[PDB]
Amino acid sequence: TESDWGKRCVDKFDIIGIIGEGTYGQVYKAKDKDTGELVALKKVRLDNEKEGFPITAIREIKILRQLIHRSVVNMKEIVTDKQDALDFKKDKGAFYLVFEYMDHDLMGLLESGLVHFSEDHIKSFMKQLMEGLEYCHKKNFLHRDIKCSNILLNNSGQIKLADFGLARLYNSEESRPYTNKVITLWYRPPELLLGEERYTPAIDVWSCGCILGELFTKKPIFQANLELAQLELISRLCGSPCPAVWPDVIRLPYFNTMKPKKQYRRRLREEFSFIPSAALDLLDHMLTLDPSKRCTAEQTLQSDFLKDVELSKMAPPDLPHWQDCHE
Amino acid sequence: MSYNYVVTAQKPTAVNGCVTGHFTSAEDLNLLIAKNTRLEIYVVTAEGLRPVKEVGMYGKIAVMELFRPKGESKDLLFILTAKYNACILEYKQSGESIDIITRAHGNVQDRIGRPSETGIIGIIDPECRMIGLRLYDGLFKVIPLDRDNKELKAFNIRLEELHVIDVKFLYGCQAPTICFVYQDPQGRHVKTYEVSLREKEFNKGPWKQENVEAEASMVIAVPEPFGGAIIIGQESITYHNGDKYLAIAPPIIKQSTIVCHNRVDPNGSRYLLGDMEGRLFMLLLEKEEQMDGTVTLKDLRVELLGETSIAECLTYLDNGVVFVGSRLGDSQLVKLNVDSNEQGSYVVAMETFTNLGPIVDMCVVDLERQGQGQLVTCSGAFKEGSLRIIRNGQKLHIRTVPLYESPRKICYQEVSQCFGVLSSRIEVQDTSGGTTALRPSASTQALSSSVSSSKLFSSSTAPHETSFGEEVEVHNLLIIDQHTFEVLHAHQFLQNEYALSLVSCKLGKDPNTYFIVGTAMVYPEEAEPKQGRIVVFQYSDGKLQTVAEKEVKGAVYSMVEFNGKLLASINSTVRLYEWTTEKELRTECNHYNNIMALYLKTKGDFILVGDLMRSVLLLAYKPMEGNFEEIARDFNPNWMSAVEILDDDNFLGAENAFNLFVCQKDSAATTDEERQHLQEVGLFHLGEFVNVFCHGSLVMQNLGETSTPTQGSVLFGTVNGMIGLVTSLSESWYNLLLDMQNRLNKVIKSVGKIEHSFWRSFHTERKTEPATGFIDGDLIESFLDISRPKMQEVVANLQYDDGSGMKREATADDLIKVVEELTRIH
Amino acid sequence: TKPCWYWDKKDLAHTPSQLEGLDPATEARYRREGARFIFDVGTRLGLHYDTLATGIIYFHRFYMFHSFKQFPRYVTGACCLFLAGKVEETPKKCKDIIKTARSLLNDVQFGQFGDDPKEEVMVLERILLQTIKFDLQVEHPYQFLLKYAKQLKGDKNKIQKLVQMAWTFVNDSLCTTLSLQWEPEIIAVAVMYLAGRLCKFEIQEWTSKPMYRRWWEQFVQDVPVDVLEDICHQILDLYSQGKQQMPH
Ligand SMILES: Cc1cccc(Nc2nc(CC(=O)Nc3ncc(C)s3)cs2)n1
Repeated sequence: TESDWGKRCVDKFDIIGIIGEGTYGQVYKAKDKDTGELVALKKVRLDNEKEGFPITAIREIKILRQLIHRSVVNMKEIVTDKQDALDFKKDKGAFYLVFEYMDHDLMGLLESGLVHFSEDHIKSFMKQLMEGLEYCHKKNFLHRDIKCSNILLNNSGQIKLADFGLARLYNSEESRPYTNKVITLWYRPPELLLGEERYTPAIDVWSCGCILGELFTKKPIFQANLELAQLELISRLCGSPCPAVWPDVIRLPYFNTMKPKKQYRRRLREEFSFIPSAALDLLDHMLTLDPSKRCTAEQTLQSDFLKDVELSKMAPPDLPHWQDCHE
Repeated sequence: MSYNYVVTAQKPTAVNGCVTGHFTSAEDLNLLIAKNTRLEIYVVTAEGLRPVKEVGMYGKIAVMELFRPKGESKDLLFILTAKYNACILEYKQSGESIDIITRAHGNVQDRIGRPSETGIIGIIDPECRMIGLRLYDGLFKVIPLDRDNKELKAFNIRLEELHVIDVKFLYGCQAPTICFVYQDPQGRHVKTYEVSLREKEFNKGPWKQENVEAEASMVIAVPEPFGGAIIIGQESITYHNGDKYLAIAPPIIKQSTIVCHNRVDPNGSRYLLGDMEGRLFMLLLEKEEQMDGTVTLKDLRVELLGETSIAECLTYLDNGVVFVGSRLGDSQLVKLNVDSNEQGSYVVAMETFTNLGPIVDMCVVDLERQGQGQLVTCSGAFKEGSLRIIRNGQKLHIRTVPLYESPRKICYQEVSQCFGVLSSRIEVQDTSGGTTALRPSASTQALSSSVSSSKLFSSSTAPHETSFGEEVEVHNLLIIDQHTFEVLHAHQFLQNEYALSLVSCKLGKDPNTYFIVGTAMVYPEEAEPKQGRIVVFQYSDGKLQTVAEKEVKGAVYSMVEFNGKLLASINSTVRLYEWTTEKELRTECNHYNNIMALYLKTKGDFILVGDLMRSVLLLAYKPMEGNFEEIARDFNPNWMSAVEILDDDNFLGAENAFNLFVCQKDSAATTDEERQHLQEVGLFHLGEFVNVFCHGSLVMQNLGETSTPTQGSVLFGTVNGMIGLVTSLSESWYNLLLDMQNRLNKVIKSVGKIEHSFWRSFHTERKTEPATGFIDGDLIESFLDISRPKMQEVVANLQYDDGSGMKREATADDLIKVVEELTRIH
Repeated sequence: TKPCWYWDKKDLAHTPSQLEGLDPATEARYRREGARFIFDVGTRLGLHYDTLATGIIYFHRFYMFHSFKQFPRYVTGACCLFLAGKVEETPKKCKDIIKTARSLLNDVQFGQFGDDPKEEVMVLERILLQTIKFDLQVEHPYQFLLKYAKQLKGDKNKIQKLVQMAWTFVNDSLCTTLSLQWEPEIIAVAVMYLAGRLCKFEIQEWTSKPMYRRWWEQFVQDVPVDVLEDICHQILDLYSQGKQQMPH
């Protein structure tokens, strides 16, 4: 049946090429020989035999078979290399996680600088991301690695979330130490910089707010190589962490240790004056220092900017054409 | 890691901007000409221009304006680079010693902002109170010109109008006032604000908003006698000033878009206008004086003067002389006469300044069998299109072959003692239902001619409507003699067929040498072409014969011969064709993991593929299997404008951000993944847009030439006419020259006090990285031009490695010899 | 889409183990020993109750597709616990599971791990994942025991006694094939039903529908008493067979 994963062989796919270097293996583009559908194959190698099957992959297999959403990527099946015959101990063959092939990833479009986002295109983009995040957050799952690379999109304009390798369940009732600094520095929330270890789903929101600004500026908002440097840049725009804006900031391990040069005032509305008013308010709420005062995904979807966006009109972005390739 | 060396063989020739004023002395009339990274200073004479000084800047010159604040004897120069390095410059001369003073400097880049569509705009107040900058959408940046602002500190004023087309400071206002055209969903509008340095915000402007032409492009600021502003569009020219409104819409300007303007009479009576077809107009302001004693603008008139080169900048100098700054063609001095000549023109050319123009493609060919090699470049666009034959002999000798149409590609066919050149010309939908060319050109003046009669796409049934006056491109293959450079034959391709690639080669067991062209059927409706051809021609006995045609489902962007087979890139697909004994192309194998295979290069059974954005790919042809294998790919996403193979392991690429990078096989076989990963080991911001990489050298080889430290030779052509050269180094030689650069940068004084390390830093709107793996040979070659005290200061405590003495101290005379050898590679 | 992980009692007469000549009693004992081995090893390591249950569920499902004569149970058990830890985000190093398995097993029993215990366990991970069809998410009676108990209102002490007794019955049911017969929601109800009978409590009074004598129907739809009695019979059989008695 369709549900008996792990048995079908990778022979059933014609491998097209190398599209990414992942975390637990390389990722290849491929075509299904029977249906012709294009799929992306993530390789999982247990040959290292250090800790067996990577937990990063286990998380993706566990979570993505639970999550069903238009804006969250679909694991179609899991297939294997031709296994040795009646000798599992000798068998070191790898396993593949089959995914729907999504045409592009955000960064490649932004890095090339070929993509131009109208207000309406951004509205559709953010709404799909927020709706996918809300689904995941409602199911009490935290992405913990929101990045432009992880946001896949098709030329049709459909956006899907992708890298769930670092994702973990969150329980409000039971707070336990979690992997620190999960999100990449450029999109990392201030709480992780201060080392909460008991972080809220609001961590993903902060990253998505960073993406919102980057879509308008076409340049990432907070680019730094050091954790303290990131805090300074965030502090300049969003304001310096202070007890008045973040009553519980004093409880964070590094509050006293990590300090911005000055107690900067908030300047977000001034520096993003070019952003439409409806979107600027969303950014102010998404980029709020205190996780308890930071907006939720549902609240972003019930915002003037996104509430009246209609998903029927996907409005595809302005993607490069041959004339745009020509100079 | 990899070690490479980059030098300029020909400096940028295209004119990016030009201004006049009193910069070198309050008495002389100056002409400052800005080429990319180069500033040229001239003094105006009665015969022409006297050059006085040229400086290079570590940055692309984006803004260039002369101004004279109260208290100065002479004009000061403001320059802003494309990386947002601002400076104020002063000319100072002590007898025979000429130097440029940096009076103020700083970087005005904002942390958060959206770069504007119409690019950086810089303007200066008529009272020289402030510098206005339009860098980002929704923001207006003000640098106040007070005596104390030596760091050029500035503030931003929120600007409600997000999409600004053009802005100028107005003349005749009680306060500093800006007039600008902006676009919102309701069309384009003209609007004014007053700028308050005290309040640091805009105040209500002197006159109300007026709706203007949908394609209103430029704002002309009228001087005090009239005041107000003029707005130039596609169809109309309008004057605005409070309650006064004028509009002239002469049919002559509708034909071609006007791109440049300048003021002939300081009082504003006469302005000059130029258009994309090279025509030069005079815009006349017809005064009417009232008994009140006030002077008002009665009417506007436009008069056609003649034809100039397609000009990026015009500047009227004195008497009848105008300097025409051309980016797409050769620049000029022309004289405007009061009496027309017998053809009806008032414009007569005086001098012509060589502009290599946009170098779309180029090849190196030893025409005279000299072992040297000469560079034939596809240069210019439209009427300025040309083939330029360049040889070394101390200056470069350049020959110009006028084509009067755009040359797309070039390839040399020795067997036929001729070149094949792809070209396109502009025709316009005429009343016959066909099209008419605006002027005769190479494809129409061929000795013999032919037109494709291919029936491949003839089934059509796809409607493409034509409106009178619309432009079309007509593509041709030109056969051009290598000695006379006379057009022997022109072959015209199908209607709406664009020629994208050209090779000359033998295939298979066929002894004939063919011209092969890859095309794309381009229809405005299609974002990406879905039809195309590969056409095999034979040039024999003065005629071009169609030998075979292969239909493809896309655009043949690039082709390259591969060991008797034809390697062609059709959209995403990279395909290898065999040439059968029946003289038809037969597909052998395909590769498909490419967004769009814009560029192709081959070495052995290896192929370098350049995606538009997933960077470079190292393919290999596996003959035992009859198919391709992916060897390794550059996973950092970068746009590609041109690629080249340096050696079996190193690969060179150019980004559209004016950045050069080198990728290498990771050469670690522990894991398959490492080998499949291509590591960018070289990063270098060039400052030019590279279109063509080409193996070869222009230096004369008598076989007596001392073996230079540099190994290899790649020439590249750029949009601004700059020709450069990339070559490799050993680790020892790199370290020596790199350590020397760091020493030279501390010694050499930069114009605008721009850090050299910053200038070469790989920079994209998103990223900035320090340069690596590249030696700025233009910096190294400047060691020979610095004074003796500076030379000895540079060589202090400098040690070599692996020489006769493992640690060998350097002297100023030793390094002079080393650099002098390095100057001999071009 | 998703696999079926529930069998009928009658189907357990045809497991690979049964068909290789193993009798029903031996496979039953072999399952208890493996489950309890998983339970004891993980308890020593400090593992959450869900992690223990997940490993046990993997274990039970595994031997629906394989025979006990060809796959040593204690190796399989250790492998299931090793994978369960990663699935439930309570990871342990395989060497530590072996260390604890050695502490608890005698020499004859640890002989299954062969000459290289870690290798035998790590190698098996491949078969385990394929066998459980990469369906890693598992629900357990515990969450439903608490979800349903939270909707009971009345004497704090009588309901807490009900929960703990039912909780113990859940732990004891992990040694049986009930995991392979009934969804966890039903198991949670059956243990509430069993404890109520034993403590002589009438649970309907604690519900929002105190005159609805079939109190469980509001928690789990379409469950006959036939099922809850079959489950109760199977749980109490363990106590009767063993020296141990109902907790009460
Ligand atoms: C260097 C190079 C060349 C070609 C492609 C690439 N990477 C690229 N991937 C995409 C699309 C993508 O990630 N689709 C996915 N669908 C399912 C997944 C789990 S991921 C576009 S460009 N890199």
